[PDB]
Amino acid sequence: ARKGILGTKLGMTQVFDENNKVVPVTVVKAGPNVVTRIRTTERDGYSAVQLAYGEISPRKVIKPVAGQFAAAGVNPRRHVAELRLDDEAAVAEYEVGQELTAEIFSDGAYVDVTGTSKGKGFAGTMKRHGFRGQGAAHGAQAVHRRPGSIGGCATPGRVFKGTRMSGRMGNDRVTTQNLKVHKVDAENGVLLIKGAIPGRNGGLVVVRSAIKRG
Amino acid sequence: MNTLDFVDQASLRDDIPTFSPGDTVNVHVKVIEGSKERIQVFKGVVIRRQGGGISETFTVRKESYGVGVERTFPVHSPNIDHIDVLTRGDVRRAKLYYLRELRGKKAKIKEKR
Amino acid sequence: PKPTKGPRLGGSSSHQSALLANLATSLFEHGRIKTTEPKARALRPYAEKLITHAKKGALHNRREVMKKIRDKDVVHTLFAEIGPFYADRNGGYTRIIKVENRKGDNAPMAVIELVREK
Amino acid sequence: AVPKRRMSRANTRSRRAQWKAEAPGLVTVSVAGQQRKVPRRLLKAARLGLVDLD
Amino acid sequence: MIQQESRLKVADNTGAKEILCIRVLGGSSRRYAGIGDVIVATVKDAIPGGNVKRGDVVKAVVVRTVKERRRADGSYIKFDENAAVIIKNDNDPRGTRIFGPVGRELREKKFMKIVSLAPEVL
RNA sequence: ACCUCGAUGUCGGCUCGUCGCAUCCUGGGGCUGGAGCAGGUCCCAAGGGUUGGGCUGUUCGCCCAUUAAAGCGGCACGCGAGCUGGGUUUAGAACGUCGUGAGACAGUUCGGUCUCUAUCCGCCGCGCGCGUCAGAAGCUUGAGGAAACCUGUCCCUAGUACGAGAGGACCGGGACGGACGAACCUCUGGUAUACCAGUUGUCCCACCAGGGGCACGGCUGGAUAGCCACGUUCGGACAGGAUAACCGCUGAAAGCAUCUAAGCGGGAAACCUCUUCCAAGACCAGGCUUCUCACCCUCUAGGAGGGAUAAGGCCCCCCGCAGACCACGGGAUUGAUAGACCAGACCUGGAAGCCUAGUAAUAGGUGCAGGGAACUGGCACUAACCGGCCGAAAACUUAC
RNA sequence: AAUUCCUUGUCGGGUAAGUUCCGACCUGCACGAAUGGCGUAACGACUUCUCAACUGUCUCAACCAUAGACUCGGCGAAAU
RNA sequence: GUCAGGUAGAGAAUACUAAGGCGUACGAGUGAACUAUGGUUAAGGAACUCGGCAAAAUGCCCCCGUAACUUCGGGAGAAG
Ligand SMILES: [Mg+2]
Ligand SMILES: [Mg+2]
Ligand SMILES: [Mg+2]
Ligand SMILES: [Mg+2]
Ligand SMILES: [Mg+2]
Ligand SMILES: [Mg+2]
Ligand SMILES: [Mg+2]
Ligand SMILES: [Mg+2]
Ligand SMILES: [Mg+2]
Ligand SMILES: [Mg+2]
Ligand SMILES: [Mg+2]
Ligand SMILES: [Mg+2]
Ligand SMILES: [Mg+2]
Ligand SMILES: [Mg+2]
Ligand SMILES: [Mg+2]
Ligand SMILES: [Mg+2]
Ligand SMILES: [Mg+2]
Ligand SMILES: [Mg+2]
Ligand SMILES: [Mg+2]
Ligand SMILES: [Mg+2]
Ligand SMILES: [Mg+2]
Ligand SMILES: [Mg+2]
Ligand SMILES: [Mg+2]
Ligand SMILES: [Mg+2]
Ligand SMILES: [Mg+2]
Ligand SMILES: [Mg+2]
Ligand SMILES: [Mg+2]
Ligand SMILES: [Mg+2]
Ligand SMILES: [Mg+2]
Ligand SMILES: [Mg+2]
Ligand SMILES: [Mg+2]
Ligand SMILES: [Mg+2]
Ligand SMILES: [Mg+2]
Ligand SMILES: [Mg+2]
Ligand SMILES: [Mg+2]
Ligand SMILES: [Mg+2]
Ligand SMILES: [Mg+2]
Ligand SMILES: [Mg+2]
Ligand SMILES: [Mg+2]
Ligand SMILES: [Mg+2]
Ligand SMILES: [Mg+2]
Ligand SMILES: [Mg+2]
Ligand SMILES: [Mg+2]
Ligand SMILES: [Mg+2]
Ligand SMILES: [Mg+2]
Ligand SMILES: [Mg+2]
Ligand SMILES: [Mg+2]
Ligand SMILES: [Mg+2]
Ligand SMILES: [Mg+2]
Ligand SMILES: [Mg+2]
Ligand SMILES: [Mg+2]
Ligand SMILES: [Mg+2]
Repeated sequence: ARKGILGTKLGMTQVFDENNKVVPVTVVKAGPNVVTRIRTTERDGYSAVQLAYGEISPRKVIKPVAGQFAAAGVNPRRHVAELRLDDEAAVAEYEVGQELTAEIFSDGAYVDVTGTSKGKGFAGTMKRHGFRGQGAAHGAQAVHRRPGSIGGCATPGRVFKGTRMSGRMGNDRVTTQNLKVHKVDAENGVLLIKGAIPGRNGGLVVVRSAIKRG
Repeated sequence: MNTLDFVDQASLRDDIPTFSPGDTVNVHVKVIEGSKERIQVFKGVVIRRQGGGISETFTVRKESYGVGVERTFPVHSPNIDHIDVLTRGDVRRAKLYYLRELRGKKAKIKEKR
Repeated sequence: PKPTKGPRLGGSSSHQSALLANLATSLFEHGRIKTTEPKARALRPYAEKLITHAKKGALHNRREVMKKIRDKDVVHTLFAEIGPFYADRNGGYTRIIKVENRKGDNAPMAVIELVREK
Repeated sequence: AVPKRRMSRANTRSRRAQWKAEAPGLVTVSVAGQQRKVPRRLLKAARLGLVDLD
Repeated sequence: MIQQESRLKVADNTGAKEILCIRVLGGSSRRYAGIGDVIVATVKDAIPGGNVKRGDVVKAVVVRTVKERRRADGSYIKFDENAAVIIKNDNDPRGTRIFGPVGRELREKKFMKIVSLAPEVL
């Protein structure tokens, strides 16, 4: 079944292969998770496992949230997320209260990493959509970065939905597929993933076994 | 102090000599051709050292057959075996990019005495 | 300290440098000044780094302070009075207190003070 | 670009209703024995006598 | 990092001195030629005695670039000049001698004869 | 000559696109005067792709290098309240030509003001309100949308099939690329207006020394964080379903024959799934849970009106790599949220003072020195407060 | 040809590629001798073509500062 | 129209500054897009475009050294 774990992006560094090739890696704190809830086709209509991650003072947890952790018999955690599972045999592999660690993965496995991309604020069309903008000279009047035309004429006499324009950019859910796990550090609880993963350092990510190359 | 020091410490190499920009060095580089593996020496002047930890790099400049060549290495690269320092230089700055424009006698660096 | 993220106080980097220096001088001379809240918040770290040089006390530290404070009388006060007074306190030499907005432009105003308690 | 038509009474008022002040939240402070109301932002200054309670 | 209209010194004894890059080969819209990439070029300057005269259209392979090139090991190579060797359709030089050092990349790109004749390969 | 002359601005280029298929490439096929390679022609197919230069105001066209290919058209010959203004088509001037002349020329030549603070619809983003039959909170299903969809070369199979030879495969495997998109900052590279160093002119701090102000940050050499591309990593599947052209099986009407009339099958980058993202204002306003589940007063005993609360929330406060505002995320003394402070990392490159050498400019020692932001870890010294405002249930029918 | 409609005439030069440019040919639609003809050193913010140097003009765009834009307080228009 | 301080400098240019005079009448905030005005830029270097438009570049003093052509003055600060 499709393994997965919640974690925190720690930062990027560099390691060397055994054939001396350089490998850029992002370090993911694949911290211990606890199974807080199991979704079943008979209760919920679908199969999934609910995971909890990150330390939290019980002073900070709101009472209805504490009630759900109490019903599960586990200490509250900051972040709760579901991993969707295809079938009930996969659900059977999990039990409430059970702890998951980085060691669910092995070196050379392919993972998909999901995170929130960095915020870019209100972005122009050149930055947000890669518009070419206009000439810096040859008479061009105050349109160096302007988007140009946004439609035809009397027909259709309107701007189509989906027309690319300026606006808020970033802070989106992004999944990067088929990243190689270079190393698993069981002692530090860390994944070294080759390549980039979405998000700022310290941000929540979800590491799952790759659908396409799993 | 770095967040990822506990990862990088595993790859840090211990046989690195101390050297500074302006020193003449001999960098023994592993090179593969076919199946045989040999060592090729790159002799020149260290013109810069930037970064830190396992990502620190240094750049060596040589004049070869009338053509300037610069070679940049990860300090802790396992593709290097020996770095041998030959002369200490007298320089007044961390980055020796001005050497890129100089030739011959004027490109020479003063030695430590 | 951490540079201003947005546009500088005074409408230029050079005016901001002069403004911070003048505000520090005033703060040390009187012990308490009232200004706009952004200026007060910008002054706090700048003034505290100067007080640190004063606590160190050496000739080197004095010259460093003089790079920003041109009032020699205030420099004397920093090294003979304010410095010694804070010898045992590790950071936190100033306090910011929010006060009433200014009438003519509704500018938020703050008082910044040297801490006297200990 | 100029307005094409006059704006209906209703449309004007709907937009114009968004131009309004919001009341400051006020807290009580005892000064000179009397209890006055001041913004929570000014609570510390009012006890220190830095606020002109007219 | 060579492109159309970039001029390169000639690194062999064919008799050309400068070539002008006309097209980087190896795909539609391909922007940049690096070490080991084949270009089409015109001869802009020639030695009076040369076998190849000014205005001839020739094929050449880039052997030196000013823009630093990354290697698998995380190392970099950089030269003070851009230089190309005039090639024929069998990847052999048209000249008999190669001047100056060449990049390792030529070996990966199968220009063995050029690697052989180069005074140094770096 | 039907709308517009109380105004609907033109060619070409630029920017941004969107649609058709009469298809340029890639995909699937029938027939060939198809041996093979490579084609000819016709059928099906619009998912994606469809280069950069020389000449000309040009469109067009010719040419030079490439490419899998450098498609044809519609949208006021798309797009000037988005840009340009070279051509044309105001006023100046000149040539040829015509005119007695004033002048004229789908003849030519040089020059010649491109205005507007967006009300409405529309589009890209972001809030506030109310609703989803008590008030709240965590995690969710996915009706329905959006995005993505390109392709080469070389090496095996194989110098095999085919072929006199020359030449040279289908199908099936593997490696390495071009273009494009996304995320990201370890590396490379760019930037740096409170970082460090050098240095010119001048004024100042009485003066020397050491510094500061101004001259683009005066200039020059570097430069962590942030942002970023020239950088790094990853992507386009794999499989299934229903089909197009086409190939059929089994078969009558019509003793034969026929893919079709009853029935049963193969079959493509198009379609539906599959991959990524949005998504219950999806008014059929969903689901699985958890928390609060409580009280006073007035009208009349109907329904309401008001006040105080619970869970929770908001505002104020300390902030953020979150940000136009707002929102969002975190912290709020039972506290490391920000600053300071201490230490490290990193950047700069050897401070001042003193001593020594030199006539001096200057050099050396003290000393990986001194200075310093963003990154990391400690540390309640400073500020996060002796607090305000919101916020919980008419009933009734049938089934069990 | 500041004159040539046909016309991007034809040949030569320059460029990888030149409807422009330079040198020629004469088939001058429709040159020509004080509405002067043909030249000419010097001169030109004239017009035209080529080269070196140089560069964000461009490949291809990134980052910084300031003035607006944006937020808060005050005053407070306009075309339509 | 009349006075013309000082240090650099050929100078009444320009930079800083003395005497003297001002801060001149909306402000306070804030790293949005976008526009304006300045700044820097890897590799390439006119490929931009009607056209090198706009930028960049050259720039001072003292020596050396300067072609075609010419109306004999020039060209000429040629160029380097
Ligand atoms: Mg304008
Ligand atoms: Mg402009
Ligand atoms: Mg260093
Ligand atoms: Mg900044
Ligand atoms: Mg301002
Ligand atoms: Mg300045
Ligand atoms: Mg009629
Ligand atoms: Mg009208
Ligand atoms: Mg068709
Ligand atoms: Mg499709
Ligand atoms: Mg049109
Ligand atoms: Mg229009
Ligand atoms: Mg006229
Ligand atoms: Mg006449
Ligand atoms: Mg003009
Ligand atoms: Mg004209
Ligand atoms: Mg005209
Ligand atoms: Mg759906
Ligand atoms: Mg709908
Ligand atoms: Mg992006
Ligand atoms: Mg970094
Ligand atoms: Mg400084
Ligand atoms: Mg003095
Ligand atoms: Mg002095
Ligand atoms: Mg001054
Ligand atoms: Mg600088
Ligand atoms: Mg620099
Ligand atoms: Mg619901
Ligand atoms: Mg709010
Ligand atoms: Mg012609
Ligand atoms: Mg010709
Ligand atoms: Mg001619
Ligand atoms: Mg005449
Ligand atoms: Mg006559
Ligand atoms: Mg006459
Ligand atoms: Mg005349
Ligand atoms: Mg003029
Ligand atoms: Mg502003
Ligand atoms: Mg206002
Ligand atoms: Mg003077
Ligand atoms: Mg002046
Ligand atoms: Mg006035
Ligand atoms: Mg003002
Ligand atoms: Mg701004
Ligand atoms: Mg550049
Ligand atoms: Mg450069
Ligand atoms: Mg061009
Ligand atoms: Mg062009
Ligand atoms: Mg042209
Ligand atoms: Mg110009
Ligand atoms: Mg300039
Ligand atoms: Mg001349």
